[PDB]
Amino acid sequence: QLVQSGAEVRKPGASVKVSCKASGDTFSSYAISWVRQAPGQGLEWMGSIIPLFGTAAYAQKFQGRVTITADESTSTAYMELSSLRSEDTAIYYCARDNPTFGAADSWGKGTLVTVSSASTKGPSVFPLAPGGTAALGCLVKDYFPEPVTVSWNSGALTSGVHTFPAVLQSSGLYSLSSVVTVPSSTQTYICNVNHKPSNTKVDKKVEPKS
Amino acid sequence: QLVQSGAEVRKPGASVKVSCKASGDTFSSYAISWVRQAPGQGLEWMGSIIPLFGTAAYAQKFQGRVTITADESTSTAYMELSSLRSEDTAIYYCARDNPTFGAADSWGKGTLVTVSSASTKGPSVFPLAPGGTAALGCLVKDYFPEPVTVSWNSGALTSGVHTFPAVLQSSGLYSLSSVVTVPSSTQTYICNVNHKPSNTKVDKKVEPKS
Amino acid sequence: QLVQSGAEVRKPGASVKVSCKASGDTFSSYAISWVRQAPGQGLEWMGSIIPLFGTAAYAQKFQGRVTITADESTSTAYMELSSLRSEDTAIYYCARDNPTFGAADSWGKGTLVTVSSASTKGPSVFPLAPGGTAALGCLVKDYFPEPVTVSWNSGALTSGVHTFPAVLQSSGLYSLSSVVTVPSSTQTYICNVNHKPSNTKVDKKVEPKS
Amino acid sequence: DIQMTQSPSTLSASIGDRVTITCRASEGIYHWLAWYQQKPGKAPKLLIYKASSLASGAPSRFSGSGSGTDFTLTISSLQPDDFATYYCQQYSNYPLTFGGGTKLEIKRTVAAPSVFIFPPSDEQLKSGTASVVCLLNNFYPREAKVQWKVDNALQSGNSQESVTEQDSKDSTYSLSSTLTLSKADYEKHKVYACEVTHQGLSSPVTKS
Amino acid sequence: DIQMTQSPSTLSASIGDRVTITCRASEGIYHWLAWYQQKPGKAPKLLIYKASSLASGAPSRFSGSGSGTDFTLTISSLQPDDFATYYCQQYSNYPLTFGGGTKLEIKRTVAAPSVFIFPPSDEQLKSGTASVVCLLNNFYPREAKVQWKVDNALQSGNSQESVTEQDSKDSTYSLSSTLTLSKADYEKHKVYACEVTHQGLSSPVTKS
Amino acid sequence: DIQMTQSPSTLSASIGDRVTITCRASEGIYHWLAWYQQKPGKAPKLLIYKASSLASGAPSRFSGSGSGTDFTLTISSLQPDDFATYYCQQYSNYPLTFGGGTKLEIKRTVAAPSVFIFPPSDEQLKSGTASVVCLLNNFYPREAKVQWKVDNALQSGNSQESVTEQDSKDSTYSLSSTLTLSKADYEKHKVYACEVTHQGLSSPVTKS
Amino acid sequence: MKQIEDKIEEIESKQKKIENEIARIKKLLQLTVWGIKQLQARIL
Amino acid sequence: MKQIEDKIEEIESKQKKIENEIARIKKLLQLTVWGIKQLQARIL
Amino acid sequence: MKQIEDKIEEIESKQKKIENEIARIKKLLQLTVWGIKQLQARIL
Repeated sequence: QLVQSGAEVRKPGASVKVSCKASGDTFSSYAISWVRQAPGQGLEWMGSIIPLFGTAAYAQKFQGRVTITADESTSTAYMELSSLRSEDTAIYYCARDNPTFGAADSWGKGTLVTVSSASTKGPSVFPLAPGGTAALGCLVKDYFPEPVTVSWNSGALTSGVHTFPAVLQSSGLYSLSSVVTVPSSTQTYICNVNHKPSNTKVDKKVEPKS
Repeated sequence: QLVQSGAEVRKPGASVKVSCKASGDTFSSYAISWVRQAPGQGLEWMGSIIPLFGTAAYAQKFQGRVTITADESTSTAYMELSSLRSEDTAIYYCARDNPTFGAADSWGKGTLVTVSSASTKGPSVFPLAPGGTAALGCLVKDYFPEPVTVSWNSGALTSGVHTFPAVLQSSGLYSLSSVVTVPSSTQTYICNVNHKPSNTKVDKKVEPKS
Repeated sequence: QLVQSGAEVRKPGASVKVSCKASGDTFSSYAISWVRQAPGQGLEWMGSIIPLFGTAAYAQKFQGRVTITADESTSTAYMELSSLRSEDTAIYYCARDNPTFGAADSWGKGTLVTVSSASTKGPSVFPLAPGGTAALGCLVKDYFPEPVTVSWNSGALTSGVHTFPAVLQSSGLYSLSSVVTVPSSTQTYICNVNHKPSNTKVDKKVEPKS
Repeated sequence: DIQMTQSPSTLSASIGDRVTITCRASEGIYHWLAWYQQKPGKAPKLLIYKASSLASGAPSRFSGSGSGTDFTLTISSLQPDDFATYYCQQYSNYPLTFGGGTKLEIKRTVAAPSVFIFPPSDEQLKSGTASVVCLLNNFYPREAKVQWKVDNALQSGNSQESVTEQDSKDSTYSLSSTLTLSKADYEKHKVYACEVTHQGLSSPVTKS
Repeated sequence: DIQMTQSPSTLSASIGDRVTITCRASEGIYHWLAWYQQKPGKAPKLLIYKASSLASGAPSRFSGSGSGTDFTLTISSLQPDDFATYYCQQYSNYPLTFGGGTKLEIKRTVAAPSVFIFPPSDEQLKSGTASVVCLLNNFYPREAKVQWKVDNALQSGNSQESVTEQDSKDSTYSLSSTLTLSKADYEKHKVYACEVTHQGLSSPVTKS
Repeated sequence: DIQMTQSPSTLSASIGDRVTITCRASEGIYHWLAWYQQKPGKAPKLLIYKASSLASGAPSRFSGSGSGTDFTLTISSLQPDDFATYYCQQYSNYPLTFGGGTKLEIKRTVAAPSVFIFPPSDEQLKSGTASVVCLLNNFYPREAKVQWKVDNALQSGNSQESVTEQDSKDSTYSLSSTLTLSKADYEKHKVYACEVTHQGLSSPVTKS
Repeated sequence: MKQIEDKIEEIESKQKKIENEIARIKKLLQLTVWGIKQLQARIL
Repeated sequence: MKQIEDKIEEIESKQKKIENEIARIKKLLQLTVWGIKQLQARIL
Repeated sequence: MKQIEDKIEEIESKQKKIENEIARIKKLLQLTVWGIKQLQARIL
């Protein structure tokens, strides 16, 4: 119902423009709102257009650097945010404010927008070396930008797997970790990863012998 | 239909906030206007809210010091007037502007608002000493604020009674008078008064013998 | 359906006010727009009122010196243009913007407005002196303001007649020409003209003998 | 904004007559006009909306007309209930503005007032001030001038007058004027009178 | 605001052909566009609203399309009534803006003008000025250059031209150029000619 | 603007219980309030509009109430699907503002984590840096403090922690702390441990 | 037929409710006129 | 029954008037779009 | 009569379409409330 544009990466001080296409019935007697959510933070409203009127209302903290447009001929809603800063990195959604309810019923998938001065680079994988079950895993470090999909044995192992959220190091890159808990007693384990922005996919084994 | 708040008394330079509650059907597809009337003067419009929109339009002479609010959850309309002056002493009404008619159909009872630096004090009654009918009465002087209810013989005498409007003396207090015209020839007459703001009720007789 | 006011003539720096009366059904749920067209130039929008709301929207190049009003009691729309200049001389129309269509359906006859410092004066006619057909005509020069109606033999001759548009001389007056192509071989020809602003009508013959 | 001018401000008429009042706007307001009627000590009551359409409970004798700038309220046959003050109000554009107001008076015969005078009571003279009151009772018309005279020529002019509404029974007025003065000023003089001039009086009367 | 660009500004076509014109907006205007047709000495007439819906009395041969930014007016078979000027107008947001304009010309064969010259009348020479007029009659196409030459090389260039609309009968034009000069300047010279260059002329003709 | 305050920010409850959360507005917003539910890695889902009217697909166990300033979301019987984060949003006037947020946690028994430690791999030590990781697995509650100690007392505090969501199966958490340091700093010291303090531990455990 | 009479009675009730909502919309649409006049007056 | 036919004829007339007022409201509601566009254009 | 039943079926369809447009107008009229709130918020 609500299709948005792909993920984007910008540098601070620069701008971005995110699209969101809706149906023709939406651009007639409905409204579209743009809400963002920083990783771990709460929902934060930004602005909304009433497309049949052309009116718009923005937030106070964003007043002056946010611009939302919408063309009814293509039934697409655009959101432009200027003067980007590091804290602007968040997942931006577009929802359809339904006036009869006084709420937003349909939502979009969300867009990954990162405001950083780093360049797109591939990660670096290193093995984490292990009547009690042992612990084994891998380390996903030094990649930009999010995200990284982690799978074990090409997705054949799922019990006891814990893929942790990625932290933002002081260097500006992301570091992620994933582990598994298997018994002591033979079979090999290969952690599989794929970084879509860098278009890189690597598979690393773990064979620590004590 | 339209219930307002009680009477108020303020000092100059200070503010006031008067409420007016309406029905739920009024807060949906109707408007409320605030009109005041100084004693003896004409009707003067101040402002109005269109509650379903939140919009408001005020008067030019009141622009900057008047504020009208309304909460639909309680269906109550509030009127706040700042920078009070002595001429602001008036009876403030709330009327329901009916859009189909283009007029105000229902009205409120009105609120006594006095802008003066005086304190609430009890009055002081003194007898007015009288084939022609004589004239007898009493004097209600030195009370603040309005009003005073005057009754003769606990309300038993009404023919020939004339309770005059109260004047505003230079000292800031109100002075009121009431008289009666009875024949020459025996029965006693006691003027009864009650000042609601000071919560004082006094009864004074008249026995002038010539 | 749409009746406008008569032609007007003003001096630069001065103003004008043109009326346009519509029906009562037009002043209810319709809008009126004012569009001008300079001689030879294209259509240029100026402003419009939505009479049931009192709102108005003007053009950028006219912002500050144009004023459009409308009174529903007479169902008349007025257009006032201030700070007149020579380029403001144009034919001003009033059209009824029909909201269901999103267009203007009915139009007015147009008003001749001239912004010049000249005075209303009568023209001066002079004869244009002529197996091949000859050419004969007259010259309409030194009149102000537009227009001039040209007829031959009180309107009895129309074949081969060419009445050219009037040019604006550097002196500020208008000059117009009209000719005819008749065979060589007798009948007389009298060019008839009438200037409505000056209320002057003259008829001139042509008898050039070679 | 828009200015509403009510002419006349006051009117004197008898029961049964027909009366016509106007309310001119500063600019075109279409049919947007609302007429009201207010009684002393009461909130206004809606009578005519859209300049013509009579409201609920309004008797048929009332009448509205006019559109744009000039408007008119008229009554076919006056009745005691009809005598009150009327205010017009426009609803064409904000801010809404009322008219000046037209008070309707009950016309009656000329009456002469029964003038009285009351000296200050003793109990008041013990508090430091004194107040002399002059009564004017059951007269017509309303215009009158009461003159205070301490001793004889003081012609003080330091009083406050108060007039009731037109009586519902006999259509007469009554005035109350209070002569406030100090105790020493009261004890300094001996003669106190009240000079009243009225149309019903061939000569001004005096009560001393 | 929004800018409406009509391409082309002029068009030459014959009766019966099909013609396609465009009107591009500076930004998205949805279906809000209105096409008009204006005749010389007439008010515009509404033809197409909402970019597609034909209006009342509009014949079926007209055609509208386009949405957002690019739009198109087209005619299936041209007729003499169809030849006029057309202006598009947007209604998406205020201020409303028209297009440049597209004048439709009747295409015909090449014609050579019958050039004439008229000396100033005597009655005009008594008032202090003189005006020489050169006539160009029944030619095609419209582009032409008339050259005034006082005595022989003066090549003055101090005249004013005027061209009628395309004739309804033969689809030909006519030009009127007036050579205004002073009486002394007219009395100072003797030869006066009118040099005209046209496509239908193998060589420029001269009438002196 | 209008401020929406959600109390509490977090809540711990078991399956089958009833839970009550509030969302107070800074000023009167009538029934304009919308409750939502968001899962990790998902867009919010509408549950209650107009503060009372349940939305499509929303089970009947949910509950909305409140008007003006104080509002309340409540569940009759908790279920594993109900455990998520909830945000209120007002629609009385612009700009629209959300609430703080209320995360719902699955209450369970106290569990002690299985702590591990992994030295930096050789391949990383060839690039100029080293990263030591400490694992905390399958514990409850979430509050815990991991202390890094290079050699013995370095007590560095130059690491980054990361905790997963509450497990869908056993309702337990897991922590990942990475001790990033330079190669020379790693080669300078010999002992590396991970001190963890937990409620389920009678004494803090150490893995060196 | 009683089935036809009952259907007519049901249509008459629906038209009565429809007529009431139109008159309400006409009044509520008059508010939108006042609301825009209030915005234009307070701002301009 | 003539009473049923007369009632149907009365309902048909009411629906015709109802249909005309809806189309008018749709046009009048389009004004409110223009009126807000005019306020936003003249102010902003 | 089949002519009466067919006329009733035609009236029922017209009322169903009329009822749908009223509910749409009610929703579309709620936009005009939001649109004026957006103008008042962005300007004031």
